[PDB]
Amino acid sequence: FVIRGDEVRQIAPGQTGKIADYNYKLPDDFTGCVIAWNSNNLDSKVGG
Amino acid sequence: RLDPPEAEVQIDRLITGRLQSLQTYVTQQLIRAAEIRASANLAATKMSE
Repeated sequence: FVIRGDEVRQIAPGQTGKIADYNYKLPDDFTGCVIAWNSNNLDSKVGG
Repeated sequence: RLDPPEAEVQIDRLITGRLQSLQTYVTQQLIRAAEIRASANLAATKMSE
């Protein structure tokens, strides 16, 4: 999925956040890795 | 007063305290039980003799 860079920290397990609050939340004891990168070039259209 | 992911930590600390107290109480208890039981055997022998 694609999210604003600011809410990247929201996805952290056990951490709240608008996305965490009601969009999608990891379990507090999630095991694995969080991989993300800037997609500004690929996913930022001049028209929005 | 606290959201889940940090509330268990406070809960966890309380568990240690209360559990430790039970061990102290229980551990203290049976020691007296041995003493009184030892005293009881003395009393029983005195009754018999």
